[PDB]
Amino acid sequence: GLQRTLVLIKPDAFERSLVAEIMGRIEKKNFKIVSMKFWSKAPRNLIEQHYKEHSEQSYFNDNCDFMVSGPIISIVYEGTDAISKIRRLQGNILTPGTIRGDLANDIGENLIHASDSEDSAVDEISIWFPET
Amino acid sequence: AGLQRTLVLIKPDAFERSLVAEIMGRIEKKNFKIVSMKFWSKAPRNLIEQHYKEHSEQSYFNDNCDFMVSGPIISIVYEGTDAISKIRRLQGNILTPGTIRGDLANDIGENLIHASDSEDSAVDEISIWFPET
Amino acid sequence: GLQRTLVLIKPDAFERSLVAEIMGRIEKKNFKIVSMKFWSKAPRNLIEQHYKEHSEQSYFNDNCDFMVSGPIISIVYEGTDAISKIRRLQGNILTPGTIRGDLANDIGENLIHASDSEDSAVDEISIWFPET
Amino acid sequence: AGLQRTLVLIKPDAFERSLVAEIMGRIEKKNFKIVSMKFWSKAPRNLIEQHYKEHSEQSYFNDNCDFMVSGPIISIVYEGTDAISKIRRLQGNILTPGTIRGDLANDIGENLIHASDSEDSAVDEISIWFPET
Amino acid sequence: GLQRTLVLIKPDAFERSLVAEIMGRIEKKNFKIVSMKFWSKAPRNLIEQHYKEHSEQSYFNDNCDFMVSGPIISIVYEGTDAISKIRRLQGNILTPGTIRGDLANDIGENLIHASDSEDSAVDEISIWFPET
Amino acid sequence: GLQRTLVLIKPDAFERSLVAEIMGRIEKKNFKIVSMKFWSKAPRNLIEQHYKEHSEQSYFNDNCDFMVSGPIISIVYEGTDAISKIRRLQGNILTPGTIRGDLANDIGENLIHASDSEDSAVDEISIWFPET
Ligand SMILES: Cc1cn([C@H]2C[C@H](O)[C@@H](COP(=O)(O)OP(=O)(O)O)O2)c(=O)[nH]c1=O
Ligand SMILES: Cc1cn([C@H]2C[C@H](O)[C@@H](COP(=O)(O)OP(=O)(O)O)O2)c(=O)[nH]c1=O
Ligand SMILES: Cc1cn([C@H]2C[C@H](O)[C@@H](COP(=O)(O)OP(=O)(O)O)O2)c(=O)[nH]c1=O
Ligand SMILES: Cc1cn([C@H]2C[C@H](O)[C@@H](COP(=O)(O)OP(=O)(O)O)O2)c(=O)[nH]c1=O
Ligand SMILES: Cc1cn([C@H]2C[C@H](O)[C@@H](COP(=O)(O)OP(=O)(O)O)O2)c(=O)[nH]c1=O
Ligand SMILES: Cc1cn([C@H]2C[C@H](O)[C@@H](COP(=O)(O)OP(=O)(O)O)O2)c(=O)[nH]c1=O
Ligand SMILES: [Mg+2]
Ligand SMILES: [Mg+2]
Ligand SMILES: [Mg+2]
Ligand SMILES: [Mg+2]
Ligand SMILES: [Mg+2]
Ligand SMILES: [Mg+2]
Repeated sequence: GLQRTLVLIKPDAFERSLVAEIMGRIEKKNFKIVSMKFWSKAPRNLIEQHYKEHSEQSYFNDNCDFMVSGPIISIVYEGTDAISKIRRLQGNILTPGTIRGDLANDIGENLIHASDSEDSAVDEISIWFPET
Repeated sequence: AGLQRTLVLIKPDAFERSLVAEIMGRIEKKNFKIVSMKFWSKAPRNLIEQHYKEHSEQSYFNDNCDFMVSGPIISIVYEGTDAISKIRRLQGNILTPGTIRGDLANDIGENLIHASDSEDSAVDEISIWFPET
Repeated sequence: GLQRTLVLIKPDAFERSLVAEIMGRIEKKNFKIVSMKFWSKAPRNLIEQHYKEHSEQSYFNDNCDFMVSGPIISIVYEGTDAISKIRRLQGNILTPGTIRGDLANDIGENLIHASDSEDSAVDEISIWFPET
Repeated sequence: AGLQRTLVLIKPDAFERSLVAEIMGRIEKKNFKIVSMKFWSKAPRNLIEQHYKEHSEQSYFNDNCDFMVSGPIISIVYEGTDAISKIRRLQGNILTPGTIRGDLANDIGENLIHASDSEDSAVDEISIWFPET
Repeated sequence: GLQRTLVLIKPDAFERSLVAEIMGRIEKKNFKIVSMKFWSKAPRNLIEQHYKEHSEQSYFNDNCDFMVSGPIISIVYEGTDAISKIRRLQGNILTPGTIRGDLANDIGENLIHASDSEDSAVDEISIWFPET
Repeated sequence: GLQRTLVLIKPDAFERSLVAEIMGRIEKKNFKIVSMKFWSKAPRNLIEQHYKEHSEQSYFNDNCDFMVSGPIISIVYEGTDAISKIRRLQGNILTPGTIRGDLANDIGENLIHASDSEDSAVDEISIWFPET
């Protein structure tokens, strides 16, 4: 049955004009935009919240700084097994066929974020879309 | 210099046929930047009727509004050199291959996309869709 | 309202692996396959009939020979204004954006045929699809 | 040498979503040749039930046949080095990006495409769809 | 008849990762690569030569600076009607379907140069590949 | 860290018009072209060198003949983790998502060579671009 998951199109996707490329990959796998906001600049604490479970990490600040270094889009996708399948679609820069595997080559600038659990999903959605 | 802003509507037939990223991608490939964007799961029939005010006396006016509310739409303010005209050309018409409608659309009504056609209608449409100015 | 038109994917489309490329262009413009046959080799008189209005032309024989020099696909597409709009989609090798304009560069090997009138349409369909 | 032939079905969800050329194109890009092709506007429920005989005792068997008759299908015999296995991998599954199903499908039932999985089921399926042998 | 033409993939193509995209359009139109040269920065002399006609124009200096502001690729293409077809393929920033039509939006940063005439083709080929 | 790697676009890429397609995949993964050479026919010496490890293998002669049976392009790519990422991008004819995975189907005619190691990368770059 349906799930929703949260996707962030990161600022590097704007710098490299891969926004539509990334969104189309999730679009062609038959997922739907239930919700979506463009942020010319995401307010920092939104980003910090979104990555709060990373607050103790070596990279936490640099990543938030990067995540704030350009536009981003937050999308709520709905579809069967959305969370897992979009996560897979995201992939990683070592796995060709996925978004990062095909278009990304950095440990921070990797184009996209996607929720990895029902709970991070539910959580991340409330962050970028509080009004529900 | 020539930096304009124009209003694009991704129409509901775009979503129905999963052509949304395809349409935006053509605009993205031509080097235009999203300045603002709003996803509407269903647009208020009010905003549609405003957007299309100049057509209020046309035979197609209500069928079209019906359609513009049949599904999601995305309103996008695009910015870049000579944006209005260039994006208007990118929209094209169902008769000219090479354009969005030319390649992708085949109806007088369900034509995937709207683009402002003048500095005047742009400023105004940007107004209708993003009241925050 | 609907029209049907007849499309031939020519043998050069098989040699150059542009079959799906061509069919997708007509597919993305929202036309439907109502009918379709693959011919590993089209019988010559089918080809000759199809081009019968060209029988007096300088190129008539060479073209039939070429049209017989590989597989072809005959498709009946249905859609609003099918005949005219697919014709346009076909285009010519001087008009970028069209099939020939983007992928073809010869006066004979031009990838695709599409009916240019309601009558040639009706006719060409009966040829490649007699069983109706 | 390794020249095999395999049977591909473009399923009806492919037509519904206008992904037919996309699917065939992936097979075309990998250098496989169409040996035969049949457009069915609606497949005889008989041929579907034969094609899926090995599944006759499965919970999904009838839902699936219902679906395989819900729209057009195209049956294609593809030929090329190591075709069965290679095209089977090209089909993949809805879990593996990079493949047809991986990139394009998201259902246990509506998965765009069928490919033979063995020399045995190939010869047989080629038989079911092209009796002319 | 069969001609050869000179294409320059300009540095914005590299900036925007459009090199393959550009070459791909010419490739798919069935034009062959006859020779080619990667230039991480083109000798300013060469650009000045290449754009000699333009030495009196306002945009001349600006253009040279840009033509040298990043890598370029110089390609010699061969094929039927190559000069004018590849010119058409190049197009302009107003009309979609073309390289510039689809991908460019500047009067100066326009991705690709293609010779526009029999003479200029000879001239330009000699500049970039003086070995013929 | 940042490496350089040697890619060869093999003659079947040219036969099948896949050059841009291949380069495009590497381009979109964000790898830069550091230098490049078009070869209408590669000197057989060069191929023999390039495939030196393989001098004892059954397929060695067959391969040399093919590697010389049409044009090739030799490219030096630079980028983070370039050798192994571009190797992954090259892939194999079994697993889709890769260049070979999506576009190739022969044990010998497989479109692209990419260096597989730090050493072979140095070696191969020296063969094709001995000027460094
Ligand atoms: C591990 C890591 C992550 N990041 C950034 C990019 C990651 O997408 C994000 C969270 O890291 P992580 O959860 O490891 O990646 P993923 O998004 O695949 O779950 O933080 C860095 O900037 N540097 C790093 O070293
Ligand atoms: C002319 C026409 C327009 N429409 C709708 C679709 C158009 O996008 C919208 C405005 O019409 P118009 O200004 O003619 O189209 P464009 O979007 O090219 O400016 O009205 C119809 O539904 N039926 C019609 O006959
Ligand atoms: C004019 C011409 C056509 N042909 C072939 C290719 C054409 O598609 C077909 C019919 O010619 P024509 O009707 O002129 O082209 P179209 O298909 O655009 O109507 O015959 C040649 O082989 N040589 C020629 O000189
Ligand atoms: C397992 C399964 C299959 N099917 C349908 C879709 C499959 O293409 C077909 C055969 O099943 P299966 O052999 O599992 O799939 P594949 O096509 O990968 O061999 O049956 C369902 O409708 N529901 C199901 O739960
Ligand atoms: C007209 C013009 C050209 N240019 C640059 C871009 C052009 O590709 C180049 C030569 O001009 P031109 O020959 O007009 O361009 P093309 O014939 O390639 O369309 O100089 C400018 O930078 N500014 C200008 O105003
Ligand atoms: C194994 C093998 C390789 N080759 C060719 C294709 C290979 O790209 C090349 C070198 O073999 P190999 O190093 O196995 O290929 P790669 O490491 O690039 O996958 O020789 C054959 O022609 N026949 C064969 O049986
Ligand atoms: Mg994580
Ligand atoms: Mg208007
Ligand atoms: Mg004609
Ligand atoms: Mg099975
Ligand atoms: Mg000029
Ligand atoms: Mg090796």
